[PDB]
Amino acid sequence: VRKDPITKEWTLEGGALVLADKGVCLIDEFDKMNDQDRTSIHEAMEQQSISISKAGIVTTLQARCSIIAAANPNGGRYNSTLPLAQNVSLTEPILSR
Amino acid sequence: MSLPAHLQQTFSPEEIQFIVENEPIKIFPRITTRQKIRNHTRWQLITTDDKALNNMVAMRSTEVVLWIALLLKQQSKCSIVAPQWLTTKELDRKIQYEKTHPDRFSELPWNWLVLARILFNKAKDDFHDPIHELRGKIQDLREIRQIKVLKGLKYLNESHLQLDNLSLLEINELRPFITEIMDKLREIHTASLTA
Amino acid sequence: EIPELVPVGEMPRNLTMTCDRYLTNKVIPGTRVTIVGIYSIYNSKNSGVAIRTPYIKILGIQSDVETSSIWNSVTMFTEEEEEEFLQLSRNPKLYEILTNSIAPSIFGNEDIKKAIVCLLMGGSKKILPDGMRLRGDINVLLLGDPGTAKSQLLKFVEKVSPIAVYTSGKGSSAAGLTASVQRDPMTREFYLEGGAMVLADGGVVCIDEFDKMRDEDRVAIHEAMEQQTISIAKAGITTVLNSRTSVLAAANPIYGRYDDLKSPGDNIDFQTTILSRFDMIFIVKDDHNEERDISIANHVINIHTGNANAMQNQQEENGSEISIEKMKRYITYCRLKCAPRLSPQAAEKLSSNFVTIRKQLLINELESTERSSIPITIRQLEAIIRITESLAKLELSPIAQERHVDEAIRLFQASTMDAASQDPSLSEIRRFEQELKRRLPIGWSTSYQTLRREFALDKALYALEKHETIQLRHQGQNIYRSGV
Amino acid sequence: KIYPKLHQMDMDKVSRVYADLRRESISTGSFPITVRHLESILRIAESFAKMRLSEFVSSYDLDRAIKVVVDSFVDAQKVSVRRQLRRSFAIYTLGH
Amino acid sequence: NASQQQRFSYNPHKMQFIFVGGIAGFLPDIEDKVQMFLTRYYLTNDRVMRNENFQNSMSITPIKNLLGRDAQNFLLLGLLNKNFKGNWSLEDPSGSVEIDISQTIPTQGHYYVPGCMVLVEGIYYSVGNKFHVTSMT
Amino acid sequence: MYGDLGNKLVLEAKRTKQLYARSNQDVNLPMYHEDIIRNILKEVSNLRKNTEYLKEQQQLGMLDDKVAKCQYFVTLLCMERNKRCLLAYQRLRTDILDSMAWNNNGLDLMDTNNLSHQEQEYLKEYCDLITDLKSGDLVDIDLSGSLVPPSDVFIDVRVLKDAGEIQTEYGVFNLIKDSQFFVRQSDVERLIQQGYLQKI
Amino acid sequence: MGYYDIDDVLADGTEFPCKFQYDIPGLGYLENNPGRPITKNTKLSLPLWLARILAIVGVPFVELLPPDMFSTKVMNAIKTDPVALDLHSINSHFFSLAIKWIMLFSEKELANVVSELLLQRAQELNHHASSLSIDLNTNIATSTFLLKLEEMEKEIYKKSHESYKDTKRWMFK
Amino acid sequence: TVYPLHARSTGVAARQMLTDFDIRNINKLSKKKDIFDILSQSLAPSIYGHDHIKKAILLMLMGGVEKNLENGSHLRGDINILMVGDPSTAKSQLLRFVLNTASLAIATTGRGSSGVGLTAAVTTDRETGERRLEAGAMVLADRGVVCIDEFDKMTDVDRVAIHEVMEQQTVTIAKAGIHTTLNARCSVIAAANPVFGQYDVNRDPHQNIALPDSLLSRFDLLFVVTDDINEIRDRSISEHVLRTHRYLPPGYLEGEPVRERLNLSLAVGEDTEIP
Ligand SMILES: Nc1ncnc2c1ncn2[C@@H]1O[C@H](COP(=O)(O)OP(=O)(O)OP(O)(O)=S)[C@@H](O)[C@H]1O
Ligand SMILES: Nc1ncnc2c1ncn2[C@@H]1O[C@H](COP(=O)(O)OP(=O)(O)O)[C@@H](O)[C@H]1O
Ligand SMILES: [Mg+2]
Ligand SMILES: [Mg+2]
Repeated sequence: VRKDPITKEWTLEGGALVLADKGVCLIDEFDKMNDQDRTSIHEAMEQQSISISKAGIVTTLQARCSIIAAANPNGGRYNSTLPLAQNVSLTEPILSR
Repeated sequence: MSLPAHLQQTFSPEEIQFIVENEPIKIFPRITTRQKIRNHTRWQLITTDDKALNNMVAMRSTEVVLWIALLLKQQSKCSIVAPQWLTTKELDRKIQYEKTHPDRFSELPWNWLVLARILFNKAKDDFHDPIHELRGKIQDLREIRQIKVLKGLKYLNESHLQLDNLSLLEINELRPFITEIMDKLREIHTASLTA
Repeated sequence: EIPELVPVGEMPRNLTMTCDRYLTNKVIPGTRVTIVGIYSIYNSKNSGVAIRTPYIKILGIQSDVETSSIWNSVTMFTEEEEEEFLQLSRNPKLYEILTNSIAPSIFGNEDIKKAIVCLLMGGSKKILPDGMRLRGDINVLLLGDPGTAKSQLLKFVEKVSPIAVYTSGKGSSAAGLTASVQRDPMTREFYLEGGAMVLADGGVVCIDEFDKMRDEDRVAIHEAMEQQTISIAKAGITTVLNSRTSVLAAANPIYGRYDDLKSPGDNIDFQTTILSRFDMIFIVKDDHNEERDISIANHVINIHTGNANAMQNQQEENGSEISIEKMKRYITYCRLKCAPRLSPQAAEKLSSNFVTIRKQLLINELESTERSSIPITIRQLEAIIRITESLAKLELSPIAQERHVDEAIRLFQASTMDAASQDPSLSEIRRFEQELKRRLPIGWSTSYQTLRREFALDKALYALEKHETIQLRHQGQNIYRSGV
Repeated sequence: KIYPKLHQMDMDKVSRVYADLRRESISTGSFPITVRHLESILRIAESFAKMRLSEFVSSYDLDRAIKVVVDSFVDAQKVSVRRQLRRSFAIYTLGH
Repeated sequence: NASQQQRFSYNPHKMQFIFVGGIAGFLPDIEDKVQMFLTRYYLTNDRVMRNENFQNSMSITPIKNLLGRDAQNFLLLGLLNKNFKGNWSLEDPSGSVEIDISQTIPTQGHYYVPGCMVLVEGIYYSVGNKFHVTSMT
Repeated sequence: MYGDLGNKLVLEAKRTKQLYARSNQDVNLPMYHEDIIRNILKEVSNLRKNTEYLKEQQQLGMLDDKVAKCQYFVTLLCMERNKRCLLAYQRLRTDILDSMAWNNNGLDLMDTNNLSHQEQEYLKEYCDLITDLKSGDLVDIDLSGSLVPPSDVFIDVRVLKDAGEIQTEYGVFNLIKDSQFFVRQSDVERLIQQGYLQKI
Repeated sequence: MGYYDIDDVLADGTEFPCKFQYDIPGLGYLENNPGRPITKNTKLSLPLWLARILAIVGVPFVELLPPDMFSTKVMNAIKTDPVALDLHSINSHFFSLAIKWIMLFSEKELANVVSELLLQRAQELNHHASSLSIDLNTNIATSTFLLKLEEMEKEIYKKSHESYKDTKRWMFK
Repeated sequence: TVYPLHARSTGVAARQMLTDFDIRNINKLSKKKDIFDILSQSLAPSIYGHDHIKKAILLMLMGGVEKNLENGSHLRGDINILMVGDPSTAKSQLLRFVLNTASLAIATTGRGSSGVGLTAAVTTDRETGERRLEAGAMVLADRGVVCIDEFDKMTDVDRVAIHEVMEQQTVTIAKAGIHTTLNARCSVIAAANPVFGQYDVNRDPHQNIALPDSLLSRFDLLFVVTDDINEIRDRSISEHVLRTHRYLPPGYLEGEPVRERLNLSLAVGEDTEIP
């Protein structure tokens, strides 16, 4: 949401998952995003709808995206002797999507 | 108890229709029960006169009780003659009377609403006037008479009231309100006059 | 415009509209309406050439949630549908009908559906003579492993409830949840704009992804959940708004899965203060049971292969389910008609059960030597009271008998006591296991009084029962070595 | 312009595959197998049916989706248990 | 015969209801085992509510009501039994409580055995959650 | 005071009143409020014992006319008020029972556990009294018949519940389920009231 | 004023402000002191079925004070806008109690006000009872006025509305 | 006409008129040996326990005498109470009661209040068209009380203002070319939570409270409430709460929702003993 510089009221503008609605969203270096930035795609990747309730703007956008993300194992090399959960920093709620 | 709550001190509209159906009406028979000079079972009823029924001659107007006229009109064996007050000219005259005298009701028969409903439902093809106009004038009379009633229910004292020329169905529907508001305004008065 | 009708990658579009005379004060923000109007044109002087601002002049509004207030703060229910509701309330299986019709596509989760029914009906509000008021709304928290259909339940509750707001924990700020002070572009004067907890007033707000909220945003719900008022002192404004909303929040324990190896307090990052507001705190788990997995798979496949559109319709027409448009009306009618109050026999049961619950929590805390993450407080006694009153309310019973108390106690034991009962000295346990393994033979049994003489809480016997090496059979009076 | 339907299918095979996936996930595994991974099989089968522009998901388009899902699950396991898991799941990918 | 009588289950508030299919049609259900002792307790409780109060007028407090009370006197109607821990107790539909049978004066004109429903009287103690019975009959 | 239990009793009686009014669900009288009846009856016994205690204490003791008259008078008034509340509750229940008996003498003879023993005996004898009335002199007319006027002689009906075959006065009716008749309204009134035929 | 009339029974059981006149001994069973008597010149709230009798038998034992529901404030409210008065909150049985008060005290001025109030409110409740909803395929004013009727007017309205509904149902069948 | 109904009683002024009978009754009750206990226990009858907190609240309602000494010295006569304790110990219900009872009380919350909103906001007048000060939530409560719920949640930038007010009882404004000194002679009662979820008796009462000692020093009484799990006390509290929840208003039937109309405006304008 942003304060419109001309009309001076809060307005809602979409991001990557809205510009890619009914398309594909490509997230290179998935494991290097901040956790509090990576958790923001949990709803739009399963429910396929972005819910915003900021600055008095209560609305639920629609984002029918299809995330394709490229990750990188811990340490730079995939250790085949360890399970998957021990090779990545991602958790179950984001790995299950 | 024996008598249900909604039948305590009033008549259900079905009972009003029952009362109205006992009034004589004039019909044109489509059969002929008049025995010739040259068997057959006679009516011999106990709550009315069977004389006009054993002497029916086709297309010769007689008068029979309304609940029998309807019974014959269930088949094609009679033709109910609409009363003279149920014509467009007379309904217009009554409407003009109502619009001219805003203090008193017109002299319509006590069963005008019930009779109009019954004849419109069961004898819809026996009117010399278009029924779509008779309905529109019956409704107009009902509306004017409802306006006059609501402006007289503004005179609900505790002594009495004169609802002259009011019909039977209108009185029946106004009974539980008038007769229960006047009772309270009488109880208040008698409580005050306890000296 | 409807969120399901916006084109691809487009923001929803607004449209100025004008009511007049008897079509005014007919709708409230957030309600979905169908309008019959004249798409007209007016040239507001507020940036092209010969442009004209469009608007619709309303000639008829057909909401589906009643007028201002609920049914205009009274009952606008046609006589035939009121009689239908009365006939419905006398159904001996009304509780099962309501439970079976809450998200019919979600297999299992019977207890959560029952708690959702109680949340939708809500308790009975009280206003004491001395001034303080007691809230009558139920807050439910749904913790558990991912993939357990918590968000689907929240989305369904957002539909069935007459007034509901669906928000996600991530994309939601404190000033956007309760009330936002905004500056009028024309008059330069500050004013409030209601948030999610004001739009959902008189209904339920579903906060999905609860644990993702910023720590300074989740605090703003503390007053609006218990006191049910929003206090604002900003920019020269000083008001105490009203938010009589039930909060149905779905969260996620840290590490995604519950990870019962870790302590129960480690999985839940919510403070005790926030956890105390919630009346029922469900912790669901993935059982990984083959017989249940087959049932879930066969149900989901039937959902996908068009079989739902036939089976659900057949069940609804059979009378074992209620359509959304009918349950919504019934919920509104029950909330505006009945506010049950406890009978003295019910109150005695509630008190004697609260004492038991607190004693159990005390002994668990003493054994673990650490405060329980899930708290049991007087607010939970009021939670059981509200659940009892909602159970009575759905039957339109003016007084809550002991049946409702028994069911409310069962619901609380199935949700909050279950959440609080999760468990991860050791030398004593090892000594006990070794001595009973060597002394008690593999195929025989010994009575428990004898083991007590040998000696505590003796959780070692329960642990061994988990390992299937012993087995308590004769009503707990006989400990039998099962064969391990 | 294509929306394949899952009318003709053997739901028993998909249910058995899902049950086996969960059983091997809980024991000797770490990849989370929820109901989302059951719906993933159906979604991948529908995508495969879209590739042939078909309006109905065939048995081949379902067996291929099952193979894709079980392969992605197996290849993410530790090398110690991968052979056993592949042997256990071989009975569902019969034909390829 | 025992297999041809009328099923009479007592509705707990006030009612004595009547209840009245194959090879294994005689097999009882689990709820029958659950309610086997509950029905017996309800019958005994009705008998007490008809006789004792009209003859002797202390009330019968359900065992669940003894928790917060510290030293008050109560009259309990419960099923005497032995706990799994090996100490005597009374079982009630509302709960159970251990009883200190020492220093008890029983009515000598009765047989007291585990499983028989008794009318104990004593002072509850919350220090160890025990009911110090004084006279049981 | 002393009528609070009676006040609650008559409040519940009002609820039963409007309750049964509600159109015609022919609702069953809410189970007798035995518990409230017992308390107020016990409340009456305490008041009567207080009068007995005061009267004997007045005789042996030196009590002036003032208190001896006034305490007795107030206790008598409280007892009268409790009697009135009990009487109003019982009379409403009796009126509803009479309505049910009159309407269901042609419908059914029925949960009966909602009635006390006295009320059950009252209803059981009242049915016999009604049958005595329907047989003494007014036997020609069906005194238990419908009170709606007989508008139309011939009606058409649809069979709701299958009843095999039922003999009428002259012929016979084959009550096949979901089969429509066209018969005189006279000979099917009892079946329509009972709940086997539906239309009009 | 029937004996078995539940409306009258409930109307009787309403507390009324009344001061005492005698230092009466031994009373007050449930008046905050069972054994301890009631002092003279004590103001107490008593049910009408008790205060009515105690204010006539004897100087009478109990003197009845003007209740708030008939105070000059309520009288002015009645005389100002009879239709828009929330008489259900003032007293759910206002009219029965007013009739009883007039009967007790022969108040020729309270009666002259309550009768006009009843007439003016009867006009409006007839207007609301005779207006029947018609489906093209309840009004806000009707539902917001029906909340301001005592238990007496709520019965007159029910009876008249049922009569109008029956007449409409019969005519248009 | 302007008729100042106030005190949340919906029809009477904040300065309630005192009849001679009322003053006589007040003087009669002032002679009781335990008038303090009666008045304190009568404050919030629905809140079981917390007798000492009720006594402190009553003492705060009639604050001490204020000394306007010479040489500019000013000894405040208002009592400030801070309540920090475990969740659900009626910390906020007591604040709500003080709101509903005190003649002039202003409700405030930690999250929903900024320093500008607590002291003064420089807005612009619309009738005249000029800069003006608007009294904040804690200047409006001058000679009253301020009920700051969730005290510890206040941001540090928004906490310096209340520190200044409790220090010298006047706010100062130095923005938009305005140099005034508004008077805020209010007595603050605040409810706070421990740093962790619940109070920890194993730590000193400094790391349990998330407020600076320079701010806790301005509170006359710092009451620490603990939700200790007992058995007798739990039974007493449960019985009391269940008695409270069974309360039925006079003019209402059982199982009937408590609708509110507040149309008590039948008229506009003025129209020994041991209990
Ligand atoms: N018991 C069930 N019955 C039917 N569908 C189910 C069931 N459990 C899971 N699902 C499906 O599995 C998916 C679960 O996704 P969501 O419920 O939106 O996410 P979630 O369950 O809330 O888990 P989170 O939000 O990541 S912690 C949906 O497609 C559900 O339809
Ligand atoms: N001592 C008490 N007596 C009665 N009720 C209490 C008591 N303590 C807490 N409660 C109940 O707890 C509920 C919530 O209390 P609350 O004001 O939220 O405390 P806090 O703000 O400290 O969480 C209230 O409805 C109140 O009835
Ligand atoms: Mg989710
Ligand atoms: Mg608080």
